[PDB]
Amino acid sequence: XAAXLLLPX
Repeated sequence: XAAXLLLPX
């Protein structure tokens, strides 16, 4: 999602 390139995404 809007968490850089780290889960959850």
